[PDB]
Amino acid sequence: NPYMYHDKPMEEGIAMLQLANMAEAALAFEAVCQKEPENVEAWRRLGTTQAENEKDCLAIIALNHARMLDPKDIAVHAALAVSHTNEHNVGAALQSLRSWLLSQPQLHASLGVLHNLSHRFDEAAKNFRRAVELRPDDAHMWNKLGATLANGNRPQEALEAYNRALDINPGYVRVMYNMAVSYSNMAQYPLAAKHITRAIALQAGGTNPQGEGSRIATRGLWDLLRMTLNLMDRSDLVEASWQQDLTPFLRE
Amino acid sequence: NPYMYHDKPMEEGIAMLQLANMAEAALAFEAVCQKEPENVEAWRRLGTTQAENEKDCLAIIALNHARMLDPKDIAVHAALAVSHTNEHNVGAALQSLRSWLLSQAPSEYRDCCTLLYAAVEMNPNDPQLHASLGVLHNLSHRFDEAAKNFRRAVELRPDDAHMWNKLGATLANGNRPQEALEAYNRALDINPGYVRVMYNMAVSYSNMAQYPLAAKHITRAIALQAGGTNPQGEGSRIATRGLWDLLRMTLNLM
Amino acid sequence: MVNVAVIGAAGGIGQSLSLLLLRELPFGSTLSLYDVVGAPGVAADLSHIDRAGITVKHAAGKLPPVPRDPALTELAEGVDVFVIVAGVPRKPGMTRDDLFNVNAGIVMDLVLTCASVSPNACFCIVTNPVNSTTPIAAQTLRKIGVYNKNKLLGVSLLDGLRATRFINNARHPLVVPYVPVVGGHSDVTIVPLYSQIPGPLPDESTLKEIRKRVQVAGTEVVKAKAGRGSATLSMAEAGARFTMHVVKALMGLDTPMVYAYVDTDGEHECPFLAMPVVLGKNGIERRLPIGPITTVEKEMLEEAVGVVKKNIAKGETFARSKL
Amino acid sequence: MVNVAVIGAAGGIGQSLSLLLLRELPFGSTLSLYDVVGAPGVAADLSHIDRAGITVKHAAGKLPPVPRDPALTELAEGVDVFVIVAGVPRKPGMTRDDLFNVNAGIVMDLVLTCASVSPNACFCIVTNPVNSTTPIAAQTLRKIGVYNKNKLLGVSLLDGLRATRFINNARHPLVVPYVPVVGGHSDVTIVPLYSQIPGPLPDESTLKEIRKRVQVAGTEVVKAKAGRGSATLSMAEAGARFTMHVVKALMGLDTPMVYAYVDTDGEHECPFLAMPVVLGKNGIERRLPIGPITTVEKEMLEEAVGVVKKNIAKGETFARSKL
Amino acid sequence: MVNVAVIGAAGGIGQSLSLLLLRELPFGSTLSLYDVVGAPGVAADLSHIDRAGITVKHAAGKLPPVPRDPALTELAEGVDVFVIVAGVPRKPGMTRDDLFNVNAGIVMDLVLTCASVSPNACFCIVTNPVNSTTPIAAQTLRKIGVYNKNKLLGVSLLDGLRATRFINNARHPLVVPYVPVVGGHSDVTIVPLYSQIPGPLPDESTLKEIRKRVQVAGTEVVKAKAGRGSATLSMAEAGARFTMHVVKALMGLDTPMVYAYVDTDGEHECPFLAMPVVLGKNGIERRLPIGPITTVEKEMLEEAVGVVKKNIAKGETFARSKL
Amino acid sequence: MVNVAVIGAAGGIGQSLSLLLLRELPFGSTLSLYDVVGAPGVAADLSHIDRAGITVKHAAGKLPPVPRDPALTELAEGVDVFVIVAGVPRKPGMTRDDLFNVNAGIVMDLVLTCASVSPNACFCIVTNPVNSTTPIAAQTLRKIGVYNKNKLLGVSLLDGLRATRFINNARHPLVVPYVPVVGGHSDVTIVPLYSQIPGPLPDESTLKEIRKRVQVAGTEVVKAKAGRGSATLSMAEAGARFTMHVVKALMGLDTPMVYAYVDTDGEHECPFLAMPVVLGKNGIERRLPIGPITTVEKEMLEEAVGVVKKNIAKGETFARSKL
Repeated sequence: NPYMYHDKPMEEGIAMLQLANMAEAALAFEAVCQKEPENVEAWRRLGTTQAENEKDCLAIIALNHARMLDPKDIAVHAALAVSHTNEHNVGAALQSLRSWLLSQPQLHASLGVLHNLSHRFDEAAKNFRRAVELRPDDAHMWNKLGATLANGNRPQEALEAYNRALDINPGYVRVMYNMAVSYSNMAQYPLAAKHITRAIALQAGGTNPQGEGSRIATRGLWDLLRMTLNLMDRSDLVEASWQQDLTPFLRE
Repeated sequence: NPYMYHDKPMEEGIAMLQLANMAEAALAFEAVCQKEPENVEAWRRLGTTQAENEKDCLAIIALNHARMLDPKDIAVHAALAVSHTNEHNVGAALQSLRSWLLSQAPSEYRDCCTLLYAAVEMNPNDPQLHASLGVLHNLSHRFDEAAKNFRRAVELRPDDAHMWNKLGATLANGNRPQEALEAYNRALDINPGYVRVMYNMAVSYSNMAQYPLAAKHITRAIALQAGGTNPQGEGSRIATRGLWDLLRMTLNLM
Repeated sequence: MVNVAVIGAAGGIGQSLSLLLLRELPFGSTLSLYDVVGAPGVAADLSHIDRAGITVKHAAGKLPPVPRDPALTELAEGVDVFVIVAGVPRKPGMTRDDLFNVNAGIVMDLVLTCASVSPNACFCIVTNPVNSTTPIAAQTLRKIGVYNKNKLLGVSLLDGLRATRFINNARHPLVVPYVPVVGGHSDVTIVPLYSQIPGPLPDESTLKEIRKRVQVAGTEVVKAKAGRGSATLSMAEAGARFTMHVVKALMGLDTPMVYAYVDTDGEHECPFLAMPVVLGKNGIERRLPIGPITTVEKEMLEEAVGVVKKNIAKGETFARSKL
Repeated sequence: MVNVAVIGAAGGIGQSLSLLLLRELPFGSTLSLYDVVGAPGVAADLSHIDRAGITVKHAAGKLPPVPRDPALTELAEGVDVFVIVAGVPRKPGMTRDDLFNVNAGIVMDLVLTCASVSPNACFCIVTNPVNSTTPIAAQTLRKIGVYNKNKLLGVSLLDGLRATRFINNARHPLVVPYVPVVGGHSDVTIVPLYSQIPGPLPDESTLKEIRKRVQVAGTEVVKAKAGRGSATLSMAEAGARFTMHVVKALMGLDTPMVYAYVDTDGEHECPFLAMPVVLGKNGIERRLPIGPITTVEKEMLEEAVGVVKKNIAKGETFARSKL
Repeated sequence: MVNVAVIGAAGGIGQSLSLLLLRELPFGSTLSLYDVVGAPGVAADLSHIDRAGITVKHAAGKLPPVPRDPALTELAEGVDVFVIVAGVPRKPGMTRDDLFNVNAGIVMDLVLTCASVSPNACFCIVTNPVNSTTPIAAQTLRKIGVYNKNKLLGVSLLDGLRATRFINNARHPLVVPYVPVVGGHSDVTIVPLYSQIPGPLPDESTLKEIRKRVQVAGTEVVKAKAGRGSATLSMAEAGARFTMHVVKALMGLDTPMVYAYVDTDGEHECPFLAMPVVLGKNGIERRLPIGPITTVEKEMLEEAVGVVKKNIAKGETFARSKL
Repeated sequence: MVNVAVIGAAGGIGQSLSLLLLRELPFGSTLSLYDVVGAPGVAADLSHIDRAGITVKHAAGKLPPVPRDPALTELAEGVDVFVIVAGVPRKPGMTRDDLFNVNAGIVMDLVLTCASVSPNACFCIVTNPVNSTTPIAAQTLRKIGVYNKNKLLGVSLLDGLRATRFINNARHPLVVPYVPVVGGHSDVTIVPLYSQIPGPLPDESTLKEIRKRVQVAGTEVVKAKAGRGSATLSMAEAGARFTMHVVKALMGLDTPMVYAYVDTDGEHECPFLAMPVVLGKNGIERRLPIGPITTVEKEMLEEAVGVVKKNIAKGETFARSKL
């Protein structure tokens, strides 16, 4: 299905941003913003919507496109902070945070992200916890509550917050990513394999295959399957993974 | 071979030996040999003529063929030794010497010199034995005594050229070239058609820095070694190149 | 001709390693020093030393770290040996599990950048989380597309040096040049085969404290410095010897037998182990058996196998992005 | 049997020089390390090398800097060679470098207590400014009453290495092992003699700039480092080579020829200069004349002596000010 | 990679040379021997030494040496260095010229055979009267058309060796590595240069005798052992100490400067003389000018030039009148 | 500081032995040669090679041998090393009975004269029938009234060289630097120990042949020489290496463990044997046990010790008959 034509449910997309998947919502937002991809609102909404479903490669591009035309918005300068912190450009993240603070709730979040950048844990989690107490909502940052703690070699504590972020919005694939990697860091391989298969199925189910379900960012999502290959060493399934059908063994 | 067209070249080779260059007499003997591969005398004279023409490589083969025809010939065996001595085929020289002694390496040279001393003792007056002794001293790199041996050799039979030149050669290697020079002339007096004496005189010129005389005599020797009919030659081209190259090194001196 | 390239030279170990290699390399060799901060200093500080024939080039760093640095990419042309020594020195009072992540990331980036230009060159690891890092290099080499199963080595000569020093101390004036050591590298996987050397060993229950010391020496050094650095000289010297051995074997002027940490094939089921090998004109050429051992060290070897299995599993399954 | 004892083996000219010194001494020797901070941290790293026959001992330095520290006083027994390199600020972070009185005081305070227990040892001066420090050391030794004009050495070999490297870099493939250098251990007060090496020499146009470049080395190295430290490894190499020559000389195993900034003993008006000498046994034995001198370098040597006399006067005046 | 061939391993001048080569040649080399007689005796006595990486090949000769011995071919194939050492030394009576008449032919064929099978190999000459045999070898080589001016050398290091020993024995203690010597290798053809070494010099009167002793050393040696054998060991110590240089120059691990009696190629009036030359990968690369000379050296050089010209004339012009 | 007194250096092996020893001995060593004929010539020939601080001294006997000549006693003062290579030409030795008589007399006379004045040096016998000559030396030393068990050694290192090469020839490319040999020095009375070498040993079928080759390697070299000489160069190399090891042990620069045919204090039943021993400042410092061996070697030891006992019994029976 090479076609790009999709309906324009902007109301439905903003309604489903918490009560449905972030894959169909992302497709709908891309469809509604593809008409005139130059305004600040469409670009910032696109970036915020790609923040949940992991396609940071295009998300960074969208956020930069939003930023270059408005050095005053408080959201576009905030989203770039976390995404760049995760991958790379240490200096660029700091410069972006300085520009974000030079245009005047999320202050503690930015502080904790900056600390998390230069491999600082057990205190950025403290800052997040003191921040989340003031606003025990917006599960988007609850992931951080676990994430910045899950890589600090403390898995059991990181699990709880994860499920807390799961109930509000099931489509926030980052939480299941984190629980999958945490389960993998126990030598209980099925507990992680089941979760990662569920995550890829949900992120690719629905209307994802239709309308060029061959997005390039999905490549960075396929390799995630070949992590526990070392303990799924069966020739039948190792070769099937390079095509990502998921129909074989159907998660059960 | 230009002499193949002549049905009776034996008399040609016999007569021309003294009157002019030995080269074409050797080719007449070659014609006799290729026409009569059984006559020992033809091959013997061919080998002696090739030794006379200063071509040790072909002389060895011709005398070997003569030895197959007759393993008891005298002149065949003697001329083998000197050609082998000049070619440094020492073992070949020794077997030729013992064959000549029969036809009539410390240990090997000792045996040869004892044989020569015993033969000379019973035959005090014999030019051939003294010539063999001088040639053996030539192998021994003892040229002073070889000079006296050839001086006696040129005394008992003072009417011939070959042995005379041999004496000069012993003086040639000893860096005493001037005296042998007149002896060279003396040999040239006895026979004006002996290329070897001109070769030795050119060596003398080179020793005493007579570059023009050396060059002209080397060119004369090259001219006389081609036989006068160089396009019809057979064995001349085999080694004469080096002789030609010799003149080259001579011009490299000047 | 031959051109060694050290990755990271301005650290507490890179400078000493470069200085040591600047006094044994054969005539006509070449060095290539790269570091984010401090490259010009070592560059126009070791260039003013008289050792005829050796040329010293360098590549400067860049802004705060960015992946796929062009300077390293252009520098790495025409290199035969890579010496990876770039890593975080030590954390003030934190055990090794925390230290794993930053070193894993930096070594992955460095190997990915270096292998993309000169795959045929050999790689020598001299970081610190060895056991769990060599499989990361193997995985990176498999992922990029080129991987030689006979050109990859983890330095472990330091523990052998410690073992031979201790046994020489306890048995003076008797002298032995080398002592075999087998296993992994980190804390307990090391086991020395004292029964495999000539000369009468002193007594049982007296080698037990030696075997404990050859495993607790690193933490003893860290304690002696009051938690403000690690052994920055002893490991800086053994690496020089190993690099020279590799280079000399490449040049064909010697065929040495050395104990290293290399991927297995055939022998003990662990994918990686520290087993004796022999070098040659092209990587490794003949892997050797462990040989006759005693049950007292056989149980230790089995326990070390059990530990290194999990170590390699963790190294292969690190795969951490978290976001 | 020699007992070389480095002083201040925890700086940049510390650990590196100590490591270079470890793997060169003849079998059957003994090191001795000391500093105010970091002595165990460097002694531990040297107690692990495989080499046998050489022992390592260290002493701890009191804090804050005390006078007549009894620790070093107990370490300084039975010593034969001293290598004073301690007390370096290494551009402490200011564009103005003054108060050399700090270095003067921190060299006298230790040299007096070192000499008080080892009278007939052999000294080496590596701490800057050699030119002035050396007379301060001589005056301090005179104050005690036990001084020798033969057993005092100043290290100037670094500029010799620099000059030899710079002249080798421009003529290839011709190679010369060394190039004579006289004068001081400072700015233009240093002059190299290029008219004593074999082979044709380059024309004066490129000779003057090469001679200039030798004078500017500290600036050359600092400007690349952006004020963070200075050249470190080169000084360690020069000190290592010089102390090798000295140790080999005290055994009678070699009588080499060196270029030592030492007293003159009635050969020049200036009491000190860098005059080529031969060591042999029992310290310096025969002093050698400079030899033929080109007219072009004659005025350079005149300026060098004119600066050295003023530097010696400064060093003596400051020494006389204190007790 | 490298293969050397020694022509003559029966006399004392060949056995010690091969023995000293074998224990010093680099790893992975091949050594080839040859002699008319005694070849098995040495090829079996040198295969029982514990040096790894060395392969010994041999091919014995034949009685009454014939021309183009088949033993030489199939043996001198794939050889990089030849050392013509064969030839009987001086014997009672048998003046200087006579020996020349003995040796040239022995050299001639021995060079003719080796030229065809390898027209890229360097040559060395060790037997006296080398002053005159080198033109003989050049004439033999140029007859084929594969004569290379940059790959022909004449080993004469012995005279400079003796002069260095004498001068060291003199100004002791003052060690000097080498002293320049030019000219030939005959009695009155060698011109030493004592005006270029560093350090002072003794009185002229003693220096005259020091120079005199150099030129006639072989005379008192033969007077000491006129019975049988004159001097073989020391000459051997020359050739090995020379050969490695060339060998290294082939490998590319050293580019030294030597004083071999080589072709001047227009640098001087005389066709052949001993000049300071530098060796590279391809052989002769640059010829160093003789530099300044003093008073008596001018007269000595002027007479030596004429004597050497006479020697060359008595040399390269050879006819062998052929009885 | 040290002295090496070579005896009989003008023979066949002696020339190479002296040439090897002089060129590599350390600074300050004196070399005292001696022989019956030709000693002055070789002594003069050993004063033209360049060296630093190596003096050469010599003496000379007479054409008719004389018991206790005064010339030798003039070179036996201040001497510590007594490498003895005096022997007999092989050709006038057709029957082994006569060869034993002539060598024993010269060995006893030389050792008696040497030890009459300096009963504190060390002797290294390198004649020929070692296992038989060494007990003669022990007997005469006991007869002179002074004896020291740890100051008398015999050369048997040659078998190690022979065995080491052969394994390297078969097992490739594994290289080993040593291999023990236990027993005498007769053709058959030796036992290689290949169970103590690391790495995978070959099958016993080829091991028997390899042992056989070592047990016969002495003969084929003689056969190829057609009754001329006996393996001259190889024993020279072995003796040189052993003597230099002894010299360096005496100088206190190394503590070596070597195999030498020595006397046993009770470690084994045989009064004299060849077992590993550790040298030092006073000769042999510590003996060593043989170590574990396999069945076939356990089978060889019985005949080895039996024939060794027979040889030493023959030697001691020959003793006391002309003392």
